[PDB]
Amino acid sequence: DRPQKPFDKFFIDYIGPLPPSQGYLYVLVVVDGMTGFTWLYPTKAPSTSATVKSLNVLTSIAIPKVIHSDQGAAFTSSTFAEWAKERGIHLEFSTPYHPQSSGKVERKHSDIKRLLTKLLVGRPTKWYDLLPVVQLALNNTYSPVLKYTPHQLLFGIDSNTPFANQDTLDLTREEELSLLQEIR
Amino acid sequence: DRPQKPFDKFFIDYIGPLPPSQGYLYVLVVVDGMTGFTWLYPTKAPSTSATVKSLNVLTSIAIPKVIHSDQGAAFTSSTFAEWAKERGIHLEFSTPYHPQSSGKVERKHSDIKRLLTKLLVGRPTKWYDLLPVVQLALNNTYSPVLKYTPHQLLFGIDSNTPFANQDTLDLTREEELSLLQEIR
Amino acid sequence: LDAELDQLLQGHYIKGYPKQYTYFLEDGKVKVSRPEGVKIIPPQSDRQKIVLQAHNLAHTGREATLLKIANLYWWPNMRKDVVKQLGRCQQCLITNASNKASGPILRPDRPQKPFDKFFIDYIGPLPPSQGYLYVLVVVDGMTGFTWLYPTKAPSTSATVKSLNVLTSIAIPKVIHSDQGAAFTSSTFAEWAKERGIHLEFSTPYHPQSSGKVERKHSDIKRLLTKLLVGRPTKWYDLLPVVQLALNNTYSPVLKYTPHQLLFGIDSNTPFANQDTLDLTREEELSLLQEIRTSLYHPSTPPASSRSWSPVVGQLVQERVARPASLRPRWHKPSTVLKVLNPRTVVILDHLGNNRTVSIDNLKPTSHQ
Amino acid sequence: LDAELDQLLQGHYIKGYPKQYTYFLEDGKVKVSRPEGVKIIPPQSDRQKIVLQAHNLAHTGREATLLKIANLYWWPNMRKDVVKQLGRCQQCLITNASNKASGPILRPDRPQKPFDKFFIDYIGPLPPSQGYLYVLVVVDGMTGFTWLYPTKAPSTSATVKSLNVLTSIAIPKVIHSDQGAAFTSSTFAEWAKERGIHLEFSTPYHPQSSGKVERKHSDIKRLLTKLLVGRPTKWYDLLPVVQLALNNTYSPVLKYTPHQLLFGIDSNTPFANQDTLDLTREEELSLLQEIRTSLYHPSTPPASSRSWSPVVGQLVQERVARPASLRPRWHKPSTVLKVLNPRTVVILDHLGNNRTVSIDNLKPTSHQ
DNA sequence: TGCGAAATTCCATGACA
DNA sequence: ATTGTCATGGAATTTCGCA
DNA sequence: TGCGAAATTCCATGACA
DNA sequence: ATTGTCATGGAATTTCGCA
Ligand SMILES: [Mn+2]
Ligand SMILES: [Mn+2]
Ligand SMILES: [Mn+2]
Ligand SMILES: [Mn+2]
Ligand SMILES: [Mn+2]
Ligand SMILES: [Mn+2]
Ligand SMILES: [N+]
Ligand SMILES: [N+]
Ligand SMILES: [Zn+2]
Ligand SMILES: [Zn+2]
Repeated sequence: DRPQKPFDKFFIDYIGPLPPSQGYLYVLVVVDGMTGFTWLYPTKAPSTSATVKSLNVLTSIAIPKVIHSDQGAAFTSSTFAEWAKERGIHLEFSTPYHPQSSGKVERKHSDIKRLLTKLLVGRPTKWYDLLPVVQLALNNTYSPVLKYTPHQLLFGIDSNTPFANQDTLDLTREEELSLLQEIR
Repeated sequence: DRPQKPFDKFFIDYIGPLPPSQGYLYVLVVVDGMTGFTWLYPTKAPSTSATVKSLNVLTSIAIPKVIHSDQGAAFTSSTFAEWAKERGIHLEFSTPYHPQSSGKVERKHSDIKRLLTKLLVGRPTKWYDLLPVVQLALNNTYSPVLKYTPHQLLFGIDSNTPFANQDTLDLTREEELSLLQEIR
Repeated sequence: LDAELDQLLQGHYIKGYPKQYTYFLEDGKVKVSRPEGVKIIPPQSDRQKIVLQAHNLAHTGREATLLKIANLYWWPNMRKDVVKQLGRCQQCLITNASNKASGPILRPDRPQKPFDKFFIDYIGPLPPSQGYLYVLVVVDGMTGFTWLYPTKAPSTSATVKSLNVLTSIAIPKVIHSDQGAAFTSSTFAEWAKERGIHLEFSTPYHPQSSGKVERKHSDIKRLLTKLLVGRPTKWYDLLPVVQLALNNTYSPVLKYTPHQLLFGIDSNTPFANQDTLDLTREEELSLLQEIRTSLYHPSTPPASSRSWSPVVGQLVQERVARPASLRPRWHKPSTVLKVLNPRTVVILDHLGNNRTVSIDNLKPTSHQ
Repeated sequence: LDAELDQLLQGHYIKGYPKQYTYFLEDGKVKVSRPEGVKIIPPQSDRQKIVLQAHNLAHTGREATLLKIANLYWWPNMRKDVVKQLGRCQQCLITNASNKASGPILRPDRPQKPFDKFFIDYIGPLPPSQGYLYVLVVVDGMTGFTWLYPTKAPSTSATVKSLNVLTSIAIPKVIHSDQGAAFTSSTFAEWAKERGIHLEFSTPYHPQSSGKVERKHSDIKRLLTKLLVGRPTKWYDLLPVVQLALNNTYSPVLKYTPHQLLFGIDSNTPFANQDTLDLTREEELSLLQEIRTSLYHPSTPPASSRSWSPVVGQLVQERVARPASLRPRWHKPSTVLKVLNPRTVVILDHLGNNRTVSIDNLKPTSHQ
């Protein structure tokens, strides 16, 4: 079979609800399967229309062959199916109750959750403005498996923000407290 | 001595008062000595300022070396003298009580008076609009002395209105009556 | 045509399909292994649709459209099909710019005599001066002698008033103007007809056609500007001075002033020429007649390497006069009925109208 | 100088006065009988005044000024005196047009890598669409990849909002823009400084300097126009489609699309190229690095026959930006301090300011 | 090689400001 | 403290398909 | 004729619309 | 149912002044 390439498959999923940030409550996470490159879109709801609007932005830059998701209602609607069909995108779904398909992707999901927790200490409603910072960190994070950052694999060049990732990889005490205080 | 030329000498004089025509009461008559070419300007008064205003129009086209006039107040004022001096025009005056100097010019004066009388029958206040017609007739009138019209001598070409002069050369009965009715 | 593709599969020769290649079937598609890689050969009946789809992505020209198609497909003479659809895409025809230059300008003979032809035009609006905003400019074509009249509007009534004053001096055979409202009104037509004056009109939106007078705007505005440096722009009182100054200015290619060309002798202005002081007026006029016939006449410049010239029956498109934002710059194709001269044609619209237009405001329709 | 004219009258030789002519006195004036006729020779001390008077009639150039003077006068080297006064007439210097063309354009190297340099600019105002009036256009200089953002105003705040979205993907080394208000504000400078982005500014009123992005306006507006034919101009909803279409369009001189130059492989768009399907990503990227270094680079065209190039110390004049009606098109002379390159210089005004300007907005001051 | 047709490359023209 | 660009479609040139 | 300086003529450039 | 023009000022070319 043919080697894996950027745009073969985008894995998508919702993260949230998060504290309200400029009206927004969720992040739609899109990860390119081959490169690990991540795109983040704030939404007000985990709905088909929010997904379509966000993905209309992404697909004005690049269209995947396949989108992979869990069986979230936003993704299994006939509207989303027609949206995909219009663009020649094949929709692939994980079986119900097995929503986790790719480890590379799941690692990105926990990286995102961890980076948000670290950045949002003392400013939980400020994540909207911080999305670019998160995205840059993820995409300039060296992959020990692939031996490159997602930026290098997507664009074939080094980046101008090579040290965008300052993740210590575990939460500190104060970071775990701020997360604890938020739920309380 | 050198041969006579257009612009050597302009003879000027007022004709009027005439019946009011669009506020105007006099005609300043300017005749080029050499060619006989005539320029007519309507004025509200036989004054220095009316003369200067009319002659500012004419002298934006051609400036004479000499202006000749009678001793009318409009022409003998210090203001008119300064106007002439500014433009390098020499003012020449006929002696008082001998206001008629050039026969060629005086013939033009009676041609004008006669043409106006003929044209103004039944419409004495309409001469303002008729000035162009009068001027064209005069300037396309063959001179038996010079053997050309003033148009031909000024421009060195034939004219596009060769038959502009339809002057019968004496007043008819009705023409003499309309002149008589105007004074009465 | 699957029948055509049928013979090909069983090894027979069809014209246009180079015989040195292997034409196989795979996934129910006819394919060929070409030097660049494997391509699908679609049936004849599929090809117009494929061209249309590639072209419509960004409404691209020949090569850009072809590069898309060739990613997937191969067939004989693909560009021939590309060009056929480019020639039929109305959106592209009316939006794209021409890449062919107009043929070289004409230099019409100078009119023979003063008063043969006046060119008239308006300058403005200018800064208000005593309530005046415009200048009517009248240029004699033979001499270049120029009369200026301040007006409040570029209107027929103001044109008529000014010209009644000017034509007191003499009546011209012809008045040439552009298609401004002042000049195309029935009132102006009547005025001219009363006086035996023939009215002549430029083709629309083509100031070059009135170049004799348009060029004068430049000298008039330049002199006004110079005289107004460091002062309020009170140009009304300067018009008569500017008129006189310019009429007595030498043109270096001519070595005469418009005044000299009109009268044959300088009036009492500064630095008057004195060379004919000893001649009689008749001799002076005889010298004038000769000077007038021997003025420099410029000739047509060479054609640029990719110019075009109109031909009866050719499809051409007229420039849209004042195109709206995001609207096409060209009208729909029309046909050349008559070539008046190499720079001027009569066209028939798609809506049946006869229009006389400059080739500078036409493009030849692309792709035949 | 009557002393000089004295020796001449009594038959002695003075340099400059051809000895083969008879120099007589008449009416208290020195005269000479020259082939053209008799002329007055004024004393040296009268000559500047005479030149000034002839020149001032219509503020004429060399030959036209000379022709007036020569009607009355003769002296040695009259044009030398004419040119001296033309070089001193401020009114003419600041009003007259240049007759020398700029030297030939530079073609700067394409930036080496994607994200090395963005060119940014606004299109608009356009017809209102969902309340939006402008498009921010961001062009990557290496790839030509282009992002479009609808905005309500060509402002810093809207520029910042759009660029916070774009730079989520990557941060550029350099942003090049013109001197529009959105880009020159301290707020935009701060935004860039926070992100380690160097801001680079065109010389003023010189869109060519941002030619990479200005040229994109044309393709964007042309495609919008085509898609809107026969419909209301609802362009807002079309921006994303136009962005995608143009990024996937081949440039014929390149034979690649901006998308391909950026990513090295087509995404799932119509007519996707398939030539690297059997390569690994590392091999594909290696092919990409090579494709990027070998793109066509245009060279400087030849100089036109009468162009000029700046020299340190040369007197030059800057074009007036938005000249008022009947006001000069040029500033007062200034001096070239530094030649940055043959097309760009630093000048010192008469009012002591250092300005970096394009030679397209300069003329060399006439008559030395 | 050598011919005629097809493909590709050249590049003037115009348009973005 | 900087700098023109490039889609377009006929024409010119080169390559292809065959002998 | 032949030389060097001055005069004249040429003409690209830009600007009027 | 008509159509480009021409001031400008360096450079190229021609003429002048003298031998
Ligand atoms: Mn989920
Ligand atoms: Mn997850
Ligand atoms: Mn009197
Ligand atoms: Mn009398
Ligand atoms: Mn007009
Ligand atoms: Mn701009
Ligand atoms: N002609
Ligand atoms: N460069
Ligand atoms: Zn199209
Ligand atoms: Zn001046």
